[PDB]
Amino acid sequence: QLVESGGGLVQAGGSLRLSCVGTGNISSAYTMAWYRQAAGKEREVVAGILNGGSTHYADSVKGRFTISRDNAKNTVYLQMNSLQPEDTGVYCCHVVIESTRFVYDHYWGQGTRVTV
Amino acid sequence: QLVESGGGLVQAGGSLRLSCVGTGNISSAYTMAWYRQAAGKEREVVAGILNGGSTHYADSVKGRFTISRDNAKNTVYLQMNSLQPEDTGVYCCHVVIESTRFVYDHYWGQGTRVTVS
Amino acid sequence: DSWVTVFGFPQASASYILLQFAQYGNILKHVMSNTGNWMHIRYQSKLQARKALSKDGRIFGESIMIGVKPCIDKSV
Amino acid sequence: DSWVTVFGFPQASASYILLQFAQYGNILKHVMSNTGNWMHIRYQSKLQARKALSKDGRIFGESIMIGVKPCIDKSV
Repeated sequence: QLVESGGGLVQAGGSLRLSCVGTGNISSAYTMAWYRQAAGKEREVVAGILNGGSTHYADSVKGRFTISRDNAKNTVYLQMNSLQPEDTGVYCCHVVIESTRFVYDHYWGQGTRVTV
Repeated sequence: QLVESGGGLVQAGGSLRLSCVGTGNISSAYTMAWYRQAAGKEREVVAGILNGGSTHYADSVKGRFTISRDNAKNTVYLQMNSLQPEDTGVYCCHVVIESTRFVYDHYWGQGTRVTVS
Repeated sequence: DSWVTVFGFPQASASYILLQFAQYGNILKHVMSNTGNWMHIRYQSKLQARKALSKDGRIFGESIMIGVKPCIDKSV
Repeated sequence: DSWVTVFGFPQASASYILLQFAQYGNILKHVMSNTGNWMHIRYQSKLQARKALSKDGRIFGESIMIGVKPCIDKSV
């Protein structure tokens, strides 16, 4: 299971680090990603560690946001900078793990509210 | 323009070479291929020279048929061997030529009838 | 009916295309082909699957046109 | 209505996929994308176009699942 934290109220302009910790080991993750959904809007991927360790960012957060992980702590992070009101929404973390060859299980957190 | 020849009647077990000649230069072709259609049956690709000069063959003709070309004569060939009644149909040759970048013109011959008893 | 087949991408892009499809629902599971240019995605609902199906023929990552159809791999 | 977009194949397989689609009608012309995994094929007729469209979601060359849709690229 995945439990996100670090959300809340920041002012426009500020920085904020989201956390997601796994109950089991997530060190062999195929992918790790953060998604956000603002009220009455479609969910969008904001940041992804792709398989092999390359990254993808939404165009709107390029250069402002970083996705990282601590293997030792079993945690995924989203570093957010220069926060804008448009960054407002429920953020959730996504971890994919290969069980048997070619079969991948998906793990989702409950989400954490960010309000700029 | 492409005009095929060398078709006709052959006995089960025999060999046959089809020819197709172009009126303009086809030496820069993107691809060259032979197709066949038997009466009340879907046309199928028999043999193709893919871009870069690799080949594709229908499973039914692998090891029996060869597609080749003579640049000097502006001709494409289909060498057929161990002909079976199932190889019966109209054969046509297909040449593709890049005009401008990413744009390709397609040339088809009239066909040539091959009949195996 | 929660399951779809997403196809048409190179092996190098598979994980990029999965994050794109993860947008439309909390994917439970996905199964990747050995050779093929396809994967089978299990969403939570028909409604999520339907949002994935509506993306059939759309371009992702500037240069990857993507097919999406109902999953017919019984086996899966 | 004579034009279709065929998609979902790697660049190395383009010419293999064109010969597969040449089966369904005497193609007049095809336009290949610079980066994209797609091509626009012009057939002689609607009926030929319709036969290529029926191949949407089928597997070619054992491992290439192929998308086919009505061509919408107006310049082409």
